[PDB]
Order: sequence, then structure tokens, then C-alpha cells
Amino acid sequence: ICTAKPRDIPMNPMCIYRSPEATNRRVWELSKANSRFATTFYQHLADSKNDNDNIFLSPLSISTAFAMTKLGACNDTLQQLMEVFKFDTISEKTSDQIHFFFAKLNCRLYRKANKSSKLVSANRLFGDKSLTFNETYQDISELVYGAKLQPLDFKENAEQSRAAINKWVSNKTEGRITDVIPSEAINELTVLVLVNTIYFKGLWKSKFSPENTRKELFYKADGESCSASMMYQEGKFRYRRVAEGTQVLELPFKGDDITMVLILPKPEKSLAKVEKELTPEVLQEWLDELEEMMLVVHMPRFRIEDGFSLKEQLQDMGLVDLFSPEKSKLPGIVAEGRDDLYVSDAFHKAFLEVNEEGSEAAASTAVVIAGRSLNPNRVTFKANRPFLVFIREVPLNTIIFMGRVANPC
Ligand SMILES: *[C@@H]1O[C@H](CO)[C@@H](O[C@@H]2O[C@H](CO)[C@@H](O)[C@H](O)[C@H]2NC(C)=O)[C@H](O)[C@H]1NC(C)=O
Ligand SMILES: *[C@@H]1O[C@H](CO)[C@@H](O[C@@H]2O[C@H](CO)[C@@H](O)[C@H](O)[C@H]2NC(C)=O)[C@H](O)[C@H]1NC(C)=O
Ligand SMILES: *[C@@H]1O[C@H](CO)[C@@H](O)[C@H](O)[C@H]1NC(C)=O
Repeated sequence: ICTAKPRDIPMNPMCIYRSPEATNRRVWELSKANSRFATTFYQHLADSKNDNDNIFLSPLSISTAFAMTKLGACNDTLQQLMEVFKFDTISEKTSDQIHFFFAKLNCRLYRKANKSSKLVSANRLFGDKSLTFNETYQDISELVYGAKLQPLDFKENAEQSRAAINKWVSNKTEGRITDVIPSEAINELTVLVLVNTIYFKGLWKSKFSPENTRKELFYKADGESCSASMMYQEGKFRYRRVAEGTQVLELPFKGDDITMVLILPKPEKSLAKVEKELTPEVLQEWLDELEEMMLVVHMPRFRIEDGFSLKEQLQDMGLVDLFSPEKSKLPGIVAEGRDDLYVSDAFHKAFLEVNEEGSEAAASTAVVIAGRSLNPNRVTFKANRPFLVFIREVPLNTIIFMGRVANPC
């Protein structure tokens, strides 16, 4: 329940970790944590992609999914989830309290009176049909994050539950996110699949007239060309031309609660060095340094889609135990304490759509317990002069989506 207080809800999983208003000051602290994850996760992910191909994700989506996972985690595994997703940065000595505020942060995001921009979230546990999931686990999940445990047959019809999960996410994100879990990563041994969903749709505060949109040619690094639909408009915007001639433009959505932030550097320089210096502090320097201004905005009318596995990068960031069969401690999920429970692979999938009327983003993260850990299916071409995008929620300090547009064709 959103309407709640510290002691009221006894949200106590199996293992506690001790890291060496009040609620509002902690809800903010968790937002700080989320973005340090976002930033660092972004950086690691960028190394595994080219400089010229698109990148799109919801770092908040990922954070949430792994927080759901956390509830059944223990020992080393628990500790590492706290560190990697910067949840040990918050105040509370106890690690079962992180979830309290996470739910509260999720209450201010997905429930308001200010219904200008639609920003919805769904969570769902998909456990094996025959198994026995812990009673307390079940109700912490369902209470704190709203994740009901839908029984599915992983044992017999593995590949129909794989497509049932895909279809559930699919329904929850308006048709935009469908292929969350790559076809064959859930086998007979798969026990559980934890899923998160975020869906956004804003309308520009000051939209672009369709009349002024003109096709121009875009030239990819390859040495090829492609048409691109450029939009246009003049108006009063929060803008700034920061150090090294980098431009930071903010296009707010009806309401000013959620705004998009563009970031493009001077043509002679790359994005790479701006990418490499990105932190949650730097980003805030830029935002606080923004003044209003009459300016001409030329932004493409485009769509990008990005889907990948988080294993690699997450292991690089510090998530070692959770993915390993022998050391992964998750004994708070099933009946006795099946120690087997280890994560095979985790998948993310995002969609960004920008046009004259507004923007539409959507994403899904899924942690899969005990299936197959396949190699990722990623077919992308690379084109030039990319720009960073960020869809943020102002008041709550959270980065809903974030990405790099490098090809509007
Ligand atoms: C499900 O997990 C809970 C923890 O959330 C386990 O309950 C603990 O059990 C011991 C002994 O019965 C108590 O001392 C603790 O207070 C209990 N709760 C907590 C929060 O630790 C429970 O054992 C698990 N159930 C099954 C069937 O495994
Ligand atoms: C995994 O972590 C739990 C603690 O979270 C360890 O169990 C505790 O062991 C100490 C003494 O050895 C007891 O005083 C506690 O009551 C135990 N339980 C809990 C819930 O705290 C366990 O030893 C750890 N180690 C391994 C290797 O599993
Ligand atoms: C999702 O299912 C609900 C029924 O609970 C339905 O109202 C909605 O239209 C469905 N949406 C999609 C995109 O499938």
C-alpha cells in the first residue's frame, strides 16, 4: 500500500544485509541510487555496442526487476544486489526496507491526480506449475510491487509459457514490447520468471506542426545514405551550451512533470567522451545550468528499438554470485529452500517513438531462474552523429528511459 508507514508493513524476507520528511528523504536517496546504476549500466552497455548504433533502455525498469529478485536473495548474492544497484547507498541499516521506499517511489510515479501523461507499470512472477513457492515470498512480491505469481508449466510446455510471458508483457506495453524473452532460453528446469513493465506516452507541451517537417538525407558511417524526416519549430525552451560546446535541450511534456532532455555535442568532437564522463551529478549540473531561450529546434521524427541480455554487463558491474549455479543463494523463493535457484540470463527490451504530437516509450525487464543462458540475438546497423536522450520525472528525480539516437531512418 502506497498509503502506509515504516513499521505498519512488515516486509521481511529471509536475509537482512547491514550496510555500514524521513520517508521523502529516503525515497529521494533511492532515486540517487537508481541513477548511479543507470549511468554505470549505460557506460558498461556502451562498450558492448558500437559508437554509431542506437541504444535504448529503461534503467528504472531493470532496477525494479532486480529489486523483485532481491526479496528471495541471500548471503553473498543479496550483498551484491545492494552494491550493484546502489541500494546500499541509502540510509536504512536493513535491506528489507529498500523495497518499502521502492514501492513508495513506484506510488508517486504510477499514481497521481496529474493525468496529463500516461506512465503505467506492471509486475509479474511466473513460477512453475508443480512447484511450491514460499508463502511470505509470494505476499511480499504481490504486496510491495504488485507481482502476482502466475503458475505456468515450465516443465512440460516450456515454449508456450515462454510465449505466454512475451504476450503478457506485450499486452502491458501496447504492442510495442513483444519479444522480451528470446525464444529458447526457458527450459524444463526453469523455475521462475520475474517481469517488469513500464509504458509512457506524453504530448509535447509545445508540439511541432506537420507542415514544417521536411525529408533530408542522413549519411551513415558505412558510406551509405538514407532519408530522414526532420521536424522544426521556434519557441521558449530550457537550453544551455555547456563546456566544450555541448548542447543540452529540454522539451517538456504537457504538465512539466515528465520532460525529455536532448544532449548533442559540437560536431568536431565525438559523443564518446561525453558518454564516458556521464554521472548522476554531471547530469544535474547541466539541468541546474539551464536558462529559458528563444530557439529553433530541428529534431527527427523517428523510431528506435533495442533489446539485449544484461548478464555480461551486470557481471562486469559486480553481479557474480546470482548467475552462478553453485554460489547463487536464492533460498527464500520455494518451499524448503531449493538452493538450485540461480539466474540463467536476464533480458531487457525497449521502444522509443518520437513525432510531431509527442513521444512514446516502453520497456520490459525479465529475470529468468534456472533456464538456458543463450548468446544474444542483436542485428543492428550503424549510422552517424548520435545524440543522447533522457526521459525523466522532474519532481521525483528519476530517469524513466535513457538512450542514444544514432539513426533516424
Ligand atoms: C519463507 O520465508 C520466511 C521468511 O520470509 C521464513 O520464515 C522464517 O522462519 C523462521 C523460523 O520459522 C522465523 O524465525 C522467522 O521469523 C521467519 N521469518 C523471517 C522473516 O525470517 C519461512 O521459513 C519460509 N517458508 C518456507 C516454507 O520455507
Ligand atoms: C547465509 O546467511 C545466513 C544469515 O543471513 C547465515 O545463517 C545465520 O547463521 C548464524 C550463525 O552461523 C545464525 O546466528 C543466524 O540465525 C543464521 N540465520 C539467519 C537467518 O541469520 C548462514 O550461515 C550464511 N552462510 C551460508 C554459507 O549459507
Ligand atoms: C490487455 O488485456 C486487457 C484485458 O484485461 C485489455 O483490456 C487490453 O486491451 C489488452 N491490451 C493489449 C495491448 O493487448
